[PDB]
Amino acid sequence: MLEAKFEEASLFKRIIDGFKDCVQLVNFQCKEDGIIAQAVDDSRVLLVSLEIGVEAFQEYRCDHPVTLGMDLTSLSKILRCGNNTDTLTLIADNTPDSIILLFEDTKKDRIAEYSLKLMDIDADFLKIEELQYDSTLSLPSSEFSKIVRDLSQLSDSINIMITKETIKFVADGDIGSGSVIIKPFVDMEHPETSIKLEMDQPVDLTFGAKYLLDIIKGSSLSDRVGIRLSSEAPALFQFDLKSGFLQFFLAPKF
Amino acid sequence: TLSLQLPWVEKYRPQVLSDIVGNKETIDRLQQIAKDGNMPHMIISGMPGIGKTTSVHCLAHELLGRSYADGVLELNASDDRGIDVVRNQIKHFAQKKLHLPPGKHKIVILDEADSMTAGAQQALRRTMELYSNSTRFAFACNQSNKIIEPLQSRCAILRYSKLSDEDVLKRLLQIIKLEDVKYTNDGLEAIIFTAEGDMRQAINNLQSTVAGHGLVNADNVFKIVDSPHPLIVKKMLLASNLEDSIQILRTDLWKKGYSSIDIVTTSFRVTKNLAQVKESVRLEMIKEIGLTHMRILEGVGTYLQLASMLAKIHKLNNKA
Amino acid sequence: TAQDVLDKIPSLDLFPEGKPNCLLGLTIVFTGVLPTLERGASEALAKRYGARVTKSISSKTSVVVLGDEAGPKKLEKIKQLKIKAIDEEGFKQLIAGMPAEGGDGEAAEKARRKLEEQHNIATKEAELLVKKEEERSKKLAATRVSREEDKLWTVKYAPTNLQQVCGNKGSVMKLKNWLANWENSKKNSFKHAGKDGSGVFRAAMLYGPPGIGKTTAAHLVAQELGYDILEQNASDVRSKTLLNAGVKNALDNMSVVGYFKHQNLNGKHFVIIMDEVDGMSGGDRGGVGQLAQFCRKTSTPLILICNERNLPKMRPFDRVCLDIQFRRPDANSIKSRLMTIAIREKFKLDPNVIDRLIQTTRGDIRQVINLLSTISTTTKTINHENINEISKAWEKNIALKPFDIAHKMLDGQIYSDIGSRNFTLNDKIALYFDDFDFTPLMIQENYLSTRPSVLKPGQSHLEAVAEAANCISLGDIVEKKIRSSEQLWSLLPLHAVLSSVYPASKVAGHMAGRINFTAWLGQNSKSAKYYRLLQEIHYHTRLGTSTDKIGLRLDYLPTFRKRLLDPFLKQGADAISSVIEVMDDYYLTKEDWDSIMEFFVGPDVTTAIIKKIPATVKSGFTRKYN
DNA sequence: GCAGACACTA
DNA sequence: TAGTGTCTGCT
DNA sequence: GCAGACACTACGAGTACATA
DNA sequence: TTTATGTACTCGTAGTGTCTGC
Ligand SMILES: Nc1ncnc2c1ncn2[C@@H]1O[C@H](COP(=O)(O)OP(=O)(O)OP(O)(O)=S)[C@@H](O)[C@H]1O
Ligand SMILES: Nc1ncnc2c1ncn2[C@@H]1O[C@H](COP(=O)(O)OP(=O)(O)OP(O)(O)=S)[C@@H](O)[C@H]1O
Ligand SMILES: [Mg+2]
Ligand SMILES: [Mg+2]
Repeated sequence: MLEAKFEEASLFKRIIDGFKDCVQLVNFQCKEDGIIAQAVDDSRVLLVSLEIGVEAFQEYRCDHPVTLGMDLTSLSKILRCGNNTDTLTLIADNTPDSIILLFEDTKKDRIAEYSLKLMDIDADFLKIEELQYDSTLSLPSSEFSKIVRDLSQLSDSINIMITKETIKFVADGDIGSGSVIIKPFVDMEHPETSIKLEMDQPVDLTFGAKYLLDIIKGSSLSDRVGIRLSSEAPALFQFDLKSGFLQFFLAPKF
Repeated sequence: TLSLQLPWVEKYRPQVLSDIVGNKETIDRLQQIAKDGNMPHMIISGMPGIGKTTSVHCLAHELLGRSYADGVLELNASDDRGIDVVRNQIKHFAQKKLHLPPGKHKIVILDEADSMTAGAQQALRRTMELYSNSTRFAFACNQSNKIIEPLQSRCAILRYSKLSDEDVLKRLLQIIKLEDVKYTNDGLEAIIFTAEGDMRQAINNLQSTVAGHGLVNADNVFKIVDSPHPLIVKKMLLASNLEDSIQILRTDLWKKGYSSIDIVTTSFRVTKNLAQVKESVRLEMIKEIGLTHMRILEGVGTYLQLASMLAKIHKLNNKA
Repeated sequence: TAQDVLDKIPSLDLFPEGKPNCLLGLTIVFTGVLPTLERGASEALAKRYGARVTKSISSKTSVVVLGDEAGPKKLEKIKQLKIKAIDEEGFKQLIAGMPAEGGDGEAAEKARRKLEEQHNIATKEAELLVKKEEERSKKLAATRVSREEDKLWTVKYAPTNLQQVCGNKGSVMKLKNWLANWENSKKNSFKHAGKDGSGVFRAAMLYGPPGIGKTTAAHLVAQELGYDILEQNASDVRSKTLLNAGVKNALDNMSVVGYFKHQNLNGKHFVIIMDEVDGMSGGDRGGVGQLAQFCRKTSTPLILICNERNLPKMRPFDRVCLDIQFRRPDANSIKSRLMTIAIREKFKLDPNVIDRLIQTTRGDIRQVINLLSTISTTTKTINHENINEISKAWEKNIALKPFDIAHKMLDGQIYSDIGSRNFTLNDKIALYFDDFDFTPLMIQENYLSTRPSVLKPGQSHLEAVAEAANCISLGDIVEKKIRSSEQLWSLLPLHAVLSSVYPASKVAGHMAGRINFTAWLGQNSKSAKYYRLLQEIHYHTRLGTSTDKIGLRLDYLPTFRKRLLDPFLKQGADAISSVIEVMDDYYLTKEDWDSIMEFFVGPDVTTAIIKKIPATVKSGFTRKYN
């Protein structure tokens, strides 16, 4: 059935190492479009969305849509056994109890064929829905990650204010402050180091420390991330994938 | 070095639920569960050697022989059981997706579960509550009082009783025809008397008789293994004359190489389990026997202490 | 007419078969012992014909079966109310003489229609799930075109809604009223509660015996109101660190699935459901104090489910939450539910058997369903013949509490000739070993507060008390030997006998007062504290005093009272300097002054003397020292 | 054992 | 709103 | 090459049990 | 709760080593 030949293993390893920290049991859905995975953590506060297109696979082949719900601890343990130049290849049989993933080396001697048992995760339908967001600001993912880490040096107090049409991060905490004012991220020299805000009357929002701390751990996939804010809708931090997309839904604390 | 033949205990272990003898009602219930397949969580308890874990293994084998290797997790006291090494493994096994026949479920056999930590049982409570649709549990312990109350609530209690002489005799004759060994009825009754309901003890004693003498008679059986010391202690405590008890003690325990502490503990157990005499007499005997036990434990272990204990037993029995 | 037949029976003023369900609508109370059937066996035959067997004698009681000897309260109650009395000889002819259905008596007719109503409601709900089963099967067939009957009975027959629960209706409604009015208390800043008083309590608590439905009730109340259930348990760690890193951020955050599940007004909130609070087996590394901090500060409804509340481990939960107590439900609701289950499962059990099944299992409904599922595999007829074997095979050996252990141990029946055969010595040893850490203390506390019934001929009560005290002292010696450097823990059964079984077997009978908790723990703590203070003041006055701590209390301390309190009494504040001069001489502080006064007993108690001293006189003494 | 509260019935 | 039947904590 | 970044073993503190 | 060793368990922390990266 499923024969999803990746070109190599680094991107998949980065994806798993990114979203493995928050959720513990993801449910992959196999479709001709690609790989769809929606995961909710144990606190029911953060949601993880995976969309990987058929372009991101070398030779992808799916006959029937099969549900492959696997653990992330065991998947990480298996994927720590893989090199970088090897070609990861996900294989699933008919009505698969276990998913077979194998690495092919360019040395042409080494075939490491690990079979991973599949868990029985409850069948949850696609709860995703198109929503309009009040604030939509984007910056390079490394810059956002380091700024969020500086904000999270303090306990839980994060504040974003858009007064005077300029973005300031005046954060507080239990002892000390994290009021790191960021300059307007505009640079014609580097197109990736750019900023873009959709105003729609923004005021402020406060998140949790571990929430964005786990959001920023997936920074390896995309150069820049579009941070989205909505008043009555779950938040969105969508990373850009060459063949799909990766967004982390979140509910802002009240 | 020469290899060893398989012991008769494990060579003739039953593989189906029809070969196991003893509690007919419990085995019939197990066979009806076998036919239906919807096996509930069960706790199996009894004194050692009456067919507890072999019945669980036979039930699992007949339920899913093709998947015994895949969907049966046999954790036990030899394996490391704790809070995390149990919760992680059992949760992974219970959430594991394995395709059974419609009436079959994965079986988690917790053999020797009376030694488990209470927090492990607390986690097991929610494990069984959540994943009862896919996996089923099967405890097997000697003492069922160690298992916490909620687990016994969320389980089907199956109590095993010690086998009567008829069932042990039937199994002994079956194994004798299978092994083709000569025997005498007196030797077989001696083996049954020595076993005291334990089938494994009966098999061990029969094999020892066969391999040491060849003919299963009373003389050979009593040569290899002695009469149980609880019985000799019971008849020592119940004797009429003090001289009779003194000589029984000396000859049958002191000259047979029995430790004084063992004799005192056996006397305590017999007097606790003794029935013909009055309750207050047993309480007084236990009090003075415990005084003697304290004397033995402090270091004074001699024949004189046991003789004095017997003298006090008789001074209590003759009513001053 | 049952009443007409009962009048024809010759009463007393000091066994054959019968028609099925012939004692219907008849109340039976058993007192004394019967020559043919013992109390348990006669009660089985009393319930064999649908007769309610109450445990207490009443004015509305119809007939009482009289034996030989029982509690004096029953003997005085029967005589004054002139209740009908029939001996065991009349019981045998009662079975044959009474026709089926209990006749047309007023009590019998009322019992039958209630029993028919119980069967009627059983049949009404029997096809409710059957119609539902046909509904889901048709829906499942359509989905397949465009697993059941292999499930645990405790799961498929789970309460669909709050109306399907059995018992604890008041507790369930209390929880529902607390949950539905949590937002109202949130608006009022948890200051003033309502008539029930649940408004001030931010979080509710559920505690009760296993199998009665705490988890199901909490989940159903959460689901009905539309809340999102956030549940934790013992399967995952709940120590301080991951509690701070887990649900701590969920106190004021909503469901990400809550937005995507939507009219619902409570669909985007959390109801924290911590089942098995007893699994936090940690005094410091455990999360019990952390959960207390959540009870202090939480912006969302929170619910706890445990089994026993009174453990010292769970002490910080004393006055924290709306304590909702569940209990063993009465046999009628379980009777109706089991009738529904039996109708739906095509196996039949007699309706009177359900009472014995509940009595055997001690009000554990889930274990009752497990018993039914296990028995129904091969034994399809649960009736009068199999009930005894089923009960003695599935009896639940629940460990007893210390008070129940003391009450059971000081009974004169179990040390009688007939009583001890049923309750052997090993049973008493196990009864001790249930709570061996507390049992000797509970025996010693109230072994002389009971009226003995096992007195030997010519032996007074005081002699039995003396023998019991001697054996308690011997058991104390054995206990000291056990808990010492040698650690002779193989000697435990001897201590069991000497400290609980022998002392009780001499003074057993009926308690004159009530089962009292041991006073040795509190007095021991007080003595340890007083020893600590004695050491502190002794080493404060160590210089210049050639006397140890024992001689300080016996000799020195009575003299200090008449140098440090009598000037306050005979001349008041005029001797403020002299008292301070003596107090400063022995390096005594102000704290030591109050400590010395509490060491006195009898006629030298200074608590009243200091109280009578005017506050103006005492105020100056403190200020001058400072 | 001594209350003490929760029900069913009156 | 008031009699029983029965489960439950007393430290 | 050097400084983190990680997962790993090891040590220490605390709780609980000790006859069927 | 006291109880006085020894065992077993659980957790938390501190070092200890190795792998990524620049
Ligand atoms: N009822 C029985 N029928 C046949 N063989 C039996 C029976 N009971 C015990 N045996 C034999 O006893 C041996 C081992 O018995 P087990 O069932 O392993 O003992 P057990 O019941 O597990 O007791 P413990 O508590 O585990 S020591 C095997 O050789 C079995 O064949
Ligand atoms: N009041 C009740 N009425 C009907 N069925 C019940 C009732 N209480 C329990 N049950 C049955 O028992 C099953 C499990 O009950 P639970 O609510 O899990 O017991 P519990 O109160 O949680 O006790 P624990 O948590 O095991 S100590 C349910 O699915 C029902 O089948
Ligand atoms: Mg075994
Ligand atoms: Mg529960």
